[PDB]
Amino acid sequence: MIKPMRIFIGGEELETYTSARLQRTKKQLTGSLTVEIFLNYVPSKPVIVNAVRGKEILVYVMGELAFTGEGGSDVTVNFAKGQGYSVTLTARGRTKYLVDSSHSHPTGSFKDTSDRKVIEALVKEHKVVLDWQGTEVKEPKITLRDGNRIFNEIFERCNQNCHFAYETRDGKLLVTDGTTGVVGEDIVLGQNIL
Amino acid sequence: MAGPCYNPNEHYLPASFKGVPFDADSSDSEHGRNGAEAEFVFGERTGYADLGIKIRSYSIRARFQTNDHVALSNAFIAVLESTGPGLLVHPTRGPVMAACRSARVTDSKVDAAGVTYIDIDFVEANDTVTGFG
Repeated sequence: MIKPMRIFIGGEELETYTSARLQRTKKQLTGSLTVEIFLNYVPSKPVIVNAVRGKEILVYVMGELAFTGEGGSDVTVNFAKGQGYSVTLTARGRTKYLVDSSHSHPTGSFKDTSDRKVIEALVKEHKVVLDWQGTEVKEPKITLRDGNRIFNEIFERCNQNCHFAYETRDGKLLVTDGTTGVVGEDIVLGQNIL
Repeated sequence: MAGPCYNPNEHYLPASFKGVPFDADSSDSEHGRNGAEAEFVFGERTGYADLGIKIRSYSIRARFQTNDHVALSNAFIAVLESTGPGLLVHPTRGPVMAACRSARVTDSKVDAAGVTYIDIDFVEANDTVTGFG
């Protein structure tokens, strides 16, 4: 059948993904992914090793984009005396570094600004494009905790203003106060539920 | 046996258990040694290790024919169910300390009336001290 799921890593297709799994959660700040790949080894013969610790990963589900790592965040090589020898991969959203980097703000305390103008100066140290659609708020005082992660502070500030903080399927950061409004399917029992 | 001068009553010991005699009809055993075989990966050589002796197990079959077999049969089962192990005179392995583990009694009134079969499954049981060493 026309492949209902295709994956790319830096522009070379993965033709041996013996398994796959994708996730996208609204109650977090980054998606995820996991791919299992078959690997071989011939004793006393050459073997070509990639071991890419970092590169882009793309997943297309039925001819449609469904994820944008950046990729190869994890590399583990399982191995067995019996069944077989394989490899595993993992990935996360483009904002991965925000999730695992302590802020390096110029000074460390705003004088008088808005939340939008603060999130721009926090994220843009790592070149992650923002996707803002919520209402702006004016905050007389803001002072980011010294050394606190980017994930903590954005989540903390956006909780008190009813801003959802979650990723899109393209590699951006989307802050919204409601549903995207894209009407889906009528999941009816006895028709498609399992 | 080679030649016709065999006297089976002279080579097979009479069965018994806890002192009550009974008529045996078969005799088996099971012996072995615990291994730890291991085979490496991508290698053309294997290995092995020894982890001690394996526990034996004996199985016997008894037949009752004489008149009033139900009483002897129904009275022998009361000995297999007694608490603790006891001496077992294996027909071929000689005396050995064993403990019963199961017993199936087979009987009928129309298919076979006048004979009772009872299969048994014994296990070696050596006394051990209670202070764990």
